[PDB]
Amino acid sequence: VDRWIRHAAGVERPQLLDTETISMLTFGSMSERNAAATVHGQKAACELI
Amino acid sequence: AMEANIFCTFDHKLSIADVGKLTKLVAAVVPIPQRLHLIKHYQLGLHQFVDHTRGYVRLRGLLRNMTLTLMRRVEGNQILLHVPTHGLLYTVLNTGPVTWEKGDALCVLPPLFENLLTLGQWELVLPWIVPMPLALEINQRLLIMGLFSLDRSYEEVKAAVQQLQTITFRDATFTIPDPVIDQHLLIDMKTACLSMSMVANLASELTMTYVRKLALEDSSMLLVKCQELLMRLDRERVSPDDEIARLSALFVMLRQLDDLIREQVVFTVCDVSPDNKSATCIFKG
Amino acid sequence: GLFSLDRSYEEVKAAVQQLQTITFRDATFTIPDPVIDQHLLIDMKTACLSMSMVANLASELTMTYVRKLALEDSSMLLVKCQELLMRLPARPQHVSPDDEIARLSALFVMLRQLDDLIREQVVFTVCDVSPDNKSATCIFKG
Amino acid sequence: HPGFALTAVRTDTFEVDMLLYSGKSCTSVIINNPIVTKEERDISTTYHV
Amino acid sequence: RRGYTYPFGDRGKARDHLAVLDRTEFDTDVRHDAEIVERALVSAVILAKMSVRETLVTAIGQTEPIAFVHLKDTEVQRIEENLEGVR
Amino acid sequence: MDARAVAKRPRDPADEDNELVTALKAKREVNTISVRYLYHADHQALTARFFVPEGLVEFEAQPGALLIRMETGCDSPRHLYISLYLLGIRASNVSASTRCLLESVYTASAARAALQWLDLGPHLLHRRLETLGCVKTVSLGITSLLTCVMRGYLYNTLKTEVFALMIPKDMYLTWEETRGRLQYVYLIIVYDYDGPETRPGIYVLTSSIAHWQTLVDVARGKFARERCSFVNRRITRPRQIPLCTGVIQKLGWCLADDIHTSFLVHKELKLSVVRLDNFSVELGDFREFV
Amino acid sequence: RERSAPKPQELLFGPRNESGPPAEQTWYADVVRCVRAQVDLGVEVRAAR
Repeated sequence: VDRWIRHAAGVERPQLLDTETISMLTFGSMSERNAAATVHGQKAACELI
Repeated sequence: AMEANIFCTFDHKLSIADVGKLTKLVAAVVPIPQRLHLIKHYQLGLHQFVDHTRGYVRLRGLLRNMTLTLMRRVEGNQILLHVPTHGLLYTVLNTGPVTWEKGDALCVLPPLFENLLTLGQWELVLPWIVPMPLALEINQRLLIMGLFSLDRSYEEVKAAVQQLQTITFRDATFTIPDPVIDQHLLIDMKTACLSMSMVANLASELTMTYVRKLALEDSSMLLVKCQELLMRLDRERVSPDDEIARLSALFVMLRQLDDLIREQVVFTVCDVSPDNKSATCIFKG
Repeated sequence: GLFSLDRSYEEVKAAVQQLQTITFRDATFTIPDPVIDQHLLIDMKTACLSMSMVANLASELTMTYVRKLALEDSSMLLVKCQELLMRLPARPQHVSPDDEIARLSALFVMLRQLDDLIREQVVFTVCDVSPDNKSATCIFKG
Repeated sequence: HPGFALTAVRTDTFEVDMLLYSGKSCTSVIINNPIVTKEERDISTTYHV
Repeated sequence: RRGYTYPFGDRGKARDHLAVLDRTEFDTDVRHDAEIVERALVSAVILAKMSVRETLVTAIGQTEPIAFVHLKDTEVQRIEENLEGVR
Repeated sequence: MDARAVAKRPRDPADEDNELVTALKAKREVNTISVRYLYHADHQALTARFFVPEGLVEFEAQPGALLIRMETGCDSPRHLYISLYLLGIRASNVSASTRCLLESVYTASAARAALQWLDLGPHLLHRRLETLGCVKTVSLGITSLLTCVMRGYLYNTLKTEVFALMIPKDMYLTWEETRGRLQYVYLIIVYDYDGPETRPGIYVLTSSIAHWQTLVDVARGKFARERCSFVNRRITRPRQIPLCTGVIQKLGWCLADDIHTSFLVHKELKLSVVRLDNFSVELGDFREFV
Repeated sequence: RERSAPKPQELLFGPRNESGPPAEQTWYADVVRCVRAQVDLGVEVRAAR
């Protein structure tokens, strides 16, 4: 089910070490890469309620 | 007023490119064989010791005895070298293969792997400056890799050797050379491995005789446990002159390993540039 | 100290006689009053413990290296070396570099423990000498 | 149509020029002469003012 | 347990096959034995082939055939005879 | 070289005018910056600057805290800087009430992360630690700045006040009835090999002994039970390859009369400490003993 | 006694760890001595492992 859902949504399966997990939980990380090109500004990401 | 310095004169003609190359190294650690006021360029670096039939461990032993000094100023006709003193801070160049962090303890090693100042037959071979845990790992891996020398025929041994060669430190991965060349091991590494094995073999048989005598007296209940451990080990598997000879041989083979067994910190770092090639650290000797 | 244990008194005297004299750098010296007592006893205990741990830790590869080397090498060093050992194709029965690494790591600590009891702290390191050997210039440490 | 609606929220960042007004002698500043603190390293020394 | 300690050049796929091996167990449904066995066997053969570093199949929609690795030929045919007798 | 050159006693570093004054005098140009006296110009102590997140700075606001560098086993922060007090949480030597107190003090995400990283790996504790020195400053913020000395005395800008070294009372250790005039201070980490997992003891020892072998003999006398535990684990639990029963690191020297007892206050909670009034740092490496 | 192991989130954030039972227990015992017939019933004792 996880494989099917991740393929449908277009998301890669995460892999992390426990130490990396702790660091991400405490300090955070910039886990999302930049696009190839940007003719507009930053992503004004929309959060859904 | 000047500071005390050591003068080095090059016995070779230098182009502008060569002196321009030298001034790039204006904070590198240069080993010197003797504390002497005026020296010739042949004495610089490790090129004087390089040999075909000898390898890493003899170079380590020689580096133990050499005097470390920092290149301070480059001029025409001469070089200024400054010998550091204990307890003061100095600037050194990261000529090693690994980045540094604040608080690291560094130790000097022979280089394992751009070339600098190729004169007619002489090269400026500077040593490696490496954090202590990496040096311990390198020493152990190299010693084990030499221990597999006789078994190299089998594919499993080859795979183990290849795994041993590849080492990863922080943000850096590199491979160390195999101390076996032309299916043979150099005499110095052979002596090291033989000494290790001899110490193990001699201790194995010598220990029980004295342990069983001494543990009866023991007031700390530990020597009886040692005796029991030896008995378990055995179950898994003499003239007094001979006993004296075996004890003396055990201790003499123990002394042969001290170069590999222990190592000393020379710098402790507290500063690093974004340019990290250089850092400021206090000298320990 | 180690030899004194369980050996006969007269042969202990003979061993002490032969061991107490030392020839170093073309001069002869002799140790005065080599008494065996509690102070040497504690060192003997630590030496026995360290040797026990070294014998326990050492891998089969380490033990078998000398035996395997004698099958194809031959030298004065080796023949003088193997005279001390008890007289007794193939592939390594077990290969595991991680276990070998950890085992050697512990064995180094045990060898340091054994080494420390004969090591003496360096107080001076010399780089000069009066050609009559009466004086030298040294760096102090410790 | 699934049986639910969703409301999206996003935030945009504009870059603006500010305008500031303040009265005469609305605050007083008390200063001393600048001081030099020396920090020494082998290759170079740095002075903090 | 033995495959964990082998010095494989690429620990990742080896660890995957180790995981699928160590997860195996039988659920006492008499009909489910064969597929569990086949899964374990293909993983084990993959590991053995990697250890001897002989080549292994990579074409998509295809799986490594089950066979003995480096086993003596006479013993192979004897085992085949025993399996035929069982059949 | 001449006779007058040899006879001439060296220049006083304090009566020569500094480089900036030299240049201004040479050009006879004025400058707004006060230049006649250079601060820290005669500090013989060696110092370093360290950045540390807000959560970790607690009980280190006061000068005199021992500063350790710990390994995270990760690439994002790589290293963190923690105090001896935080190690007080993990140490078995510390009592229950003090453990509860200084566990309530460090209720921040960063400190808990440090503890999780410390307990997570399979290595022994001392392999994950590197000692930096003693701290004497603080500038508070979301990221705080600490300056630490690694060779020298502890004092402020004008040397008008000398700082002590603070050790929590449960970690303080002495082995002599009457103290020698000069005292060396050491850091000890000792491992107890019980069944489930190793419980580490952490101590700061003040001793008159400088020789390594005599000191290690005294330590082996004092820690016999842990050595027995080490051998017992070696016997009962093969394929576990422990190393060391303890490590000893030298850091500092002070006079016996400078040793005093005191308390520390933080968020109206009182922690009791031993206080080494004129302590000067001199760091060594971890030496291991069995 | 049977709750699952904490995830990193709850270790890093929120409440303290739930304390387990104390190591020292209270037992009651009956002591019977033969050499001179004497039985002591219901004696309180503390037991630790």
